[PDB]
Amino acid sequence: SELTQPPSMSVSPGQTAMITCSMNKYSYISWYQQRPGQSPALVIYQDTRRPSGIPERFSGSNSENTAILTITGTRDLDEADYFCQGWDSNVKAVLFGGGTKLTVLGQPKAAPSVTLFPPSSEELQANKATLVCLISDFYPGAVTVAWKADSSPVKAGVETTTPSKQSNNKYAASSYLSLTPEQWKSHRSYSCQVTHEGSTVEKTVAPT
Amino acid sequence: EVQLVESGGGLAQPGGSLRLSCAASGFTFRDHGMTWVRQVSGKGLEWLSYITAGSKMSYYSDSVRGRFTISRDNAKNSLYLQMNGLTDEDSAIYYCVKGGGNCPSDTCYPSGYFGLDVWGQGTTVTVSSASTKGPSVFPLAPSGGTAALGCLVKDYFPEPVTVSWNSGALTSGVHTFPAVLQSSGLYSLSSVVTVPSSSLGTQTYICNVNHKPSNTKVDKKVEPK
Amino acid sequence: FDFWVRKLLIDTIKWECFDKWVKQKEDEWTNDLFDSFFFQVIYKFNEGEAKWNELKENLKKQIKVLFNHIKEIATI
Ligand SMILES: [Zn+2]
Ligand SMILES: [Zn+2]
Ligand SMILES: [Zn+2]
Ligand SMILES: [Zn+2]
Ligand SMILES: [Zn+2]
Ligand SMILES: [Zn+2]
Repeated sequence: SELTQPPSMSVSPGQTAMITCSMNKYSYISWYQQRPGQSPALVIYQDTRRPSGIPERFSGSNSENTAILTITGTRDLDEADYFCQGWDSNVKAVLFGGGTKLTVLGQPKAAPSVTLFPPSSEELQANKATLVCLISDFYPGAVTVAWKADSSPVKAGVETTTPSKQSNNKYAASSYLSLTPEQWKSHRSYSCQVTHEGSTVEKTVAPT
Repeated sequence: EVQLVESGGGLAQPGGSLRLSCAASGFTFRDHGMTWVRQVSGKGLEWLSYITAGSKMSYYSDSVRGRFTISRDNAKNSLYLQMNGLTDEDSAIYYCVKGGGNCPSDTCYPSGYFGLDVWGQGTTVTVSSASTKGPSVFPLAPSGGTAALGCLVKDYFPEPVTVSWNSGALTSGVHTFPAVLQSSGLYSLSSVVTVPSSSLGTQTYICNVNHKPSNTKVDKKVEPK
Repeated sequence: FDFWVRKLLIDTIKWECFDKWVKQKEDEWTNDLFDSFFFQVIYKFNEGEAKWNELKENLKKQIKVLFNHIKEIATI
């Protein structure tokens, strides 16, 4: 007794998206949309009905053991996860589908905004030092970060997040370099180098 | 209008136990069924349990059967989930959800016919052998235009922390980043806000950090220079 | 009165000694509507949701209207 969805699906803007959800025995089917960093929201219920507030592009259907969420005129803000949901009468249990990441093609390149902070003096009083490299508002979501002590690569003490999708479909990430207050004081400068779509943005701080 | 607010999340030990609560408001709590749904970060939705409006019926997933117990008190607009036997596969965001439709004579269930029509922001539960660790909050200070400045929230466990600025009265230009999980097993995040350079001498900038699991609440001031 | 429509709907499904039932209710007589009865009609009913679906399919086609389905039920 399983609701089966495609993991991912892509669509061009204004094109019609059709997410399918196949099942073994009939159930009524509700559909939920989850936008980055947010709770699910109910988008279609009773196979074909939409709650007040859901745009008329969203429509649903259920026949021959397959339900379809249909979005006509897909926009940028339709980029989300979508889950179908049914019921198993014979074990009394909710069924959820795996989910479908809907991707809308042709969004424009956005280069990252990069801010570099040096160790605070509070943190140096406690015999620690951390460099914080914050990276926001970039698309598509794949950056490389490298760190330079003066101009020498740094390999130990680097923790970088994987890119994370914000509300506006762009990405944020952060990198941290941990070092001793001795290494900090003993170099002329440290550098964050962010590579995005071939280009590198460097930012630099120095103990002075 | 309608509001589902979860609490009781936090850290637990393998085999240990937790109890989440939900305060409901905005609608007739007794008229409607209620349910918990959880979500591991970056994965699908898993339904856990559902309680009829008069508490006389209860449905469960086989994954939480005889380990979790749902309940409700209609006097206080409240829904409860008692969890025992916690494993690491139980660490997730737990949502309190309003059943769609009505509930006559304890006959409602979470059907695709009405679906689940209001979800809460959810609460994070973490099941670990590690110990609660509260963060050190450090200021990130700024150098005709604007200046970046913010707070480093360093080495804490478990998630989550929340960050605001000037008790919430500052919101424009604020990025609070997803936390890194370091190989030590602790988290760090940062929050930066871009502000006008000419405000540094005369406007105060306080970042309010709050790590509920360790009852840490820090209010740290970011001075220039 | 809400009670009688419910029992009319329950029994309209259980069928599908019947010719007596139609007359009795036929005499007794003298969208959101159906939503309100969904849980009560199909409680613990095996395969209830598909049954309720057939029922609303016929209520769709015949664009008080539950009685005509009973004459269409009695076609066979
Ligand atoms: Zn931004
Ligand atoms: Zn070096
Ligand atoms: Zn209500
Ligand atoms: Zn495990
Ligand atoms: Zn009678
Ligand atoms: Zn029929």
